[PDB]
Amino acid sequence: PSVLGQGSMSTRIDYAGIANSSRNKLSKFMKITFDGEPAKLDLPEGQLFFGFPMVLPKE
Amino acid sequence: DNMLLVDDAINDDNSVIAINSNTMDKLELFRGDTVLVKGKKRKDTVLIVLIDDELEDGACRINRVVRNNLRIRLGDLVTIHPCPDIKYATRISVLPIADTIEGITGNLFDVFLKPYFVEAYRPVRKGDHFVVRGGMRQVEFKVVDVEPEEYAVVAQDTIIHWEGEPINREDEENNMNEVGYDDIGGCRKQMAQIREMVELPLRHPQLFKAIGIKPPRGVLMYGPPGTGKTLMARAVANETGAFFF
Amino acid sequence: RYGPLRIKELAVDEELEKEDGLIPRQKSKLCKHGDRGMCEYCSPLPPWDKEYHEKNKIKHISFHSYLKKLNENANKKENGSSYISPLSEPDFRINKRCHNGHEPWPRGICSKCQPSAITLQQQEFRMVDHVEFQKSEIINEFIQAWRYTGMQRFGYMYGSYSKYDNTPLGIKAVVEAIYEPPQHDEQDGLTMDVEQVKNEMLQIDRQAQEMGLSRIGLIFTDLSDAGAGDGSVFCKRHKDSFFLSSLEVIMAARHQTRHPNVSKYSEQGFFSSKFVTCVISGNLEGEIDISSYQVSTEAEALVTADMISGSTFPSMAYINDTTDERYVPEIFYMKSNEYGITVKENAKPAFPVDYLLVTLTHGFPNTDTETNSKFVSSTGFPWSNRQAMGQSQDYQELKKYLFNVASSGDFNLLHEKISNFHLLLYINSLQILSPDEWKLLIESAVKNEWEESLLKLVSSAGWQTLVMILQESG
Amino acid sequence: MQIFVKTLTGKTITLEVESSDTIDNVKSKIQDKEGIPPDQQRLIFAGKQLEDGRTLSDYNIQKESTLHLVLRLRGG
Amino acid sequence: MQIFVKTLTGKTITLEVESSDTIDNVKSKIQDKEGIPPDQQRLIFAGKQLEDGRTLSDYNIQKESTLHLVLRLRGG
Amino acid sequence: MQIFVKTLTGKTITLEVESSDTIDNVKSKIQDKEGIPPDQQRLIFAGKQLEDGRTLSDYNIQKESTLHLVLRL
Ligand SMILES: Nc1ncnc2c1ncn2[C@@H]1O[C@H](COP(=O)(O)OP(=O)(O)O)[C@@H](O)[C@H]1O
Ligand SMILES: [Zn+2]
Ligand SMILES: [Zn+2]
Repeated sequence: PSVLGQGSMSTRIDYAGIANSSRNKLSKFMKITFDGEPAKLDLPEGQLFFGFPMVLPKE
Repeated sequence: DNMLLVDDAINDDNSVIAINSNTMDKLELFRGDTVLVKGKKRKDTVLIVLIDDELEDGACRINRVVRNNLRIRLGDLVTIHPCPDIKYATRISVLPIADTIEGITGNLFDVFLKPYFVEAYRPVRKGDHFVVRGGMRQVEFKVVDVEPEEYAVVAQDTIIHWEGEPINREDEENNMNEVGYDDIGGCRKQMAQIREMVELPLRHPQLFKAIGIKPPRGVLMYGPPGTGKTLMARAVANETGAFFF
Repeated sequence: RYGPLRIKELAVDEELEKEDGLIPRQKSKLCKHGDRGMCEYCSPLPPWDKEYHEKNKIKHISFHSYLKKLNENANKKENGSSYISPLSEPDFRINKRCHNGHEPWPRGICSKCQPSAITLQQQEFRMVDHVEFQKSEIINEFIQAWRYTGMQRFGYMYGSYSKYDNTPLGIKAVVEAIYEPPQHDEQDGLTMDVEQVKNEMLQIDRQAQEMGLSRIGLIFTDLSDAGAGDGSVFCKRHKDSFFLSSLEVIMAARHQTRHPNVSKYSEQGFFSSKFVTCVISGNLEGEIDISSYQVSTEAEALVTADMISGSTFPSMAYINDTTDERYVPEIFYMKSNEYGITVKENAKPAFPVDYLLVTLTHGFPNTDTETNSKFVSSTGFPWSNRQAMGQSQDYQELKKYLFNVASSGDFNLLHEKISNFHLLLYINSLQILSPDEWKLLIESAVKNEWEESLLKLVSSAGWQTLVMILQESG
Repeated sequence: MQIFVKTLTGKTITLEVESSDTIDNVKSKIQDKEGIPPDQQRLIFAGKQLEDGRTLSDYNIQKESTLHLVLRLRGG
Repeated sequence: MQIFVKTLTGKTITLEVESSDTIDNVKSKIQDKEGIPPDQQRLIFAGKQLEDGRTLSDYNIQKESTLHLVLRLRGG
Repeated sequence: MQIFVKTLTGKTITLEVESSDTIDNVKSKIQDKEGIPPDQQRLIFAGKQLEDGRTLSDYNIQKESTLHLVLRL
C-alpha cells in the first residue's frame, strides 16, 4: 500500500524531504534507503509515527 | 532542684514514679503528672508523678524495670522535667521476649496487655520495657514502635499490635553497645583527649563561633593491636549521642 | 533514619518481601559428607542465581529477587553500619548548586558537580514480569476498532498486580478493562493533545480507584494489512528491524517517570515505576500477536533531562547538544562481542535503543481455572470515545441495551449487564445517581455476594428515575 | 416449615409454612402482620421474580430459606 | 419548602414553595425563570411522571427534595 | 450563536449559527468548514439525537452548549 512510506503524517512531516536533505546534507549556497546517516527527527510531546519504511523479515 | 535521688519503688507499675512532697513543691509538680525523666547514657523515660511523703526530701522512687531502662542504679541522680505536650498513642506495636513467653497458650494480648492498658493511660516510649504479672506468670515486653513517635500515651481507644515473631533476649545482652566511659579503664589520658577533642565541637558548637575559629576535624588514633581503640571510639560515640556511622 | 525507611506500599511488595524464595536442592552425587552437613552443591539456591534463570529460559530476574541480592550483598546486622539505602534511582541532571567556590552552571562549573560519563547497558531486572489479559474480548474489541476504521488506536489499560508463581518472586499485572482517550488516529500514526488526555484521565482514574482498579499501562496497535486473501499483517518488528522506534520509547519513559512505584528501600521512596507498555505488531506469520516491553531505569532518568530525540532511522535515537540548563555528557553504550569481551563504543550521532528495553511475557489466564474477572462484560454498551466510528454513547443506546432486562426482573441476567466498565462510567457521568447510590452500584457490580445490594439499588429512587426516564426517552 | 424473610432495609422475621403452600398465602400473612398489600410486596429468592401465582415447592424452597421482600409501594 | 431542581444538562437550582402548593406552581416558576412552556416541562422524581395538575403533598415531596427535569418530545 | 462541538478527531470546535434555523443549517456549516457532507453527519446533545426536521428553538438549546458529531454511512 501507499501508506508504507507515503501516507498521512508522512506529508505533514516531509520524511522524504528530511531523508533527501540528510543524504545531501550541506548548506550548499526520489527514494529513501537505510544506507546513509541518520538525521534528527523531533516531534512534540504526544505524537507517534509508524510510517518508517518496512524491511520485511530475513527470509 | 531536679536532681532527685533514685530509690526502689513499692509499686510494680512500669510508668509510675513517687516523689517527695517538698521536691514536688519545689518543682511545682502534682499527682498524675507525666514527666520526662533522664538518667545516664542520655536515657529518657516518661513517668507518672505521684506524691509520696515517705521518701526524704529530694528523693524519688522508681521500680526495677524503669531503672533497668534508664541504665542507672539505686542511689543515683535523675533529672525530672515537665512533659505536658505528650499526645495519645495512635497505634503501638509491641512484641514480647521469647524466653518469657515460653509455656504460654492462648492470646497473650488478652491475658496480659488488655487489663494492663485499659483505664491505665500508661505513657510508652520506644526502647522501653514493661512487665505484666498475670496469674502465676510474669512476662516482659518491649515498646517496639509508637505512633505518634517517639512516645505517646496508651489510651483506652489506642490500638495495640501484638502480632509478630518473638524477640530473642540474647540480642540485648550480647550486643551490649552504648558502653559508657565506665567500661574503659587504664587509659584516662587518651580518653580525656578524645573527649575534649570531640564532645566540645559537637555538644557545644557555639563556643567556637564565639571564639571564631574552625575546630580541628580529623583525628587519628594508633597503638598496638588489642588496646581497645575500637572500644574507646564506640564509647565516645555513644556518650556524645551523635549519629555514629 | 537509623534503619530502613518507614512507608506503606502495595500489598504485593509486602508479601513478596516476607518470602525468601530459596530453591532447595537435594544431595548431589558428587558430595562427600554424611547425611547431615551440606558442603557446596547441596546448599539452597538463592533466588537471584543467574544460572537458574538463563537455564530455564528467563531473561530477567524478577526485581524483588534483585532487591534480595542487594540486601544480602551488604548491610550486616548488629554492626558495620547504620543502614545505607541499597536502591537509588540514577539522576543525570547537573547539580544547579554545588558552590565549592564556583558559581552556578550557566557561568561556572567544577569537577565535583560535572555529570560523569554515562555507560548505557541493558538492565538485568524487570519490575513487572507477566502482563495478563483476563479475556480475549478485551483486546478483540480493541483490534475490531482498527478493523472497522483502518486507523491505529491507543488506550490505557487499568488493572491490578499480584504474585506470579511461575517465576522466582515474580509479579503479574492483570488488566481488567481498556479506556480509549480522545485521540486523532491516522494511517501512519496517531496524535492527541496531552492537556485534554491528562485532564480526562485524572477523573477517569479517580472513578477507577473508587471501583478498585488502577492505571497500569498503555497499549497501541501498529498493524498493516498484507496482500494475502485473508487478513494477514507484516512483521515489521523483528530482530533485524526495530522492536520499538525512538518516539514510543520516549513516551514510555515519560509515562514511567510520571507513575512512580513507592518503595521502602530508597532515600526518595520511589524506584522504577511498575508500568508496562504493550504493542500489537504481528508475529513472523500473518497473525496479530501482541508484545510487551518496559524501558530500563536509566532511560527513565535519561529522558527527564531531555538528552534524547527521535531519528529518521527507526532503530536509533538521536542525541541532543549541550546548552544552558541542559548538560549532556558523553554517552558510551556497552555491548558484548562473540569473543566474550565487553566493548565500549562512543555513539554520539545516534545509538540503538536495544539497550534501553526489557521484554515481558504476555499471556492469557488458563481456561480450566476459577474465574475471578471483575467484569463479565465488554461486549455491549459501546466504549467511550469511538466518535470516529458509528459507536456513540447516549440515551437511545441505553434504551436499546439495558431496558427490557430491568423492566421485568431476572436479576441473574441483570447482574452481568450491570458489571460493564464503560456502562458504569457512563451512568456516573450522567450524574443522575446519588453518590452513595453509585457507590453501592459499583460494589454490586464489581463484587460477589451482591443479591442484597442489587435489591437495595433497584429499590433506591435514583434507579427508579433512571429507568423511568430511559423508558420515556425514545 | 421454618423460613426467614428479610425486608429491603434488613429487618428479619421468621415464618412457619409448608413448602407446598402457595406463596400467595405467605404474602397474605405478611400483609396481615404488616398491613402491606401483596401488590406492594414482592418476594425474591436467588434472583427469581417470585409471584403470588406460584408455590414454594415449584421454586424448590426449603427450611430456613432467606427470602428478600421489596416494597412496590402504592404511594406514588 | 426548599427543594432542588436539576435539569438534563446538570444545572441545579434551589427553589422554595409550599408542599400543599400545586406542582403547576413550580412548573410555572420554572417557565418564568427559564422561559420553557410547561408542556415541554416534565418534572420527574422517584420514577413518578408528575403532571401539572397535582400538588407535592400528593407526591409527599418534602424539604430538601431534588426533582429532575425532562422533555416529553422524545426525551431530554 | 456560539456553540461548542466535539468532532470525530476529539478536539473542541466553536461554531456560530443563529438559533432560529433547521439543524441542517448547522450541519451544512460544519461540513463546509471541514468537508464532511451532512448525509452521514449526526448530532447528539446531552445524549439525544437531534433530527434534522426541527430547529434549535424547540429543543431550546442553551448558549455555550455542547454538541457531539458522529458519522454513519
Ligand atoms: N580498657 C580497655 N583497654 C583495652 N582493651 C580493653 C579494655 N576493656 C576491654 N578491652 C578488651 O580489649 C579488646 C580491645 O579490642 P580492640 O583492640 O579495640 O579491637 P580492634 O582490633 O578493632 O582495635 C576487646 O576484646 C575488649 O573487650
Ligand atoms: Zn554436599
Ligand atoms: Zn561544583
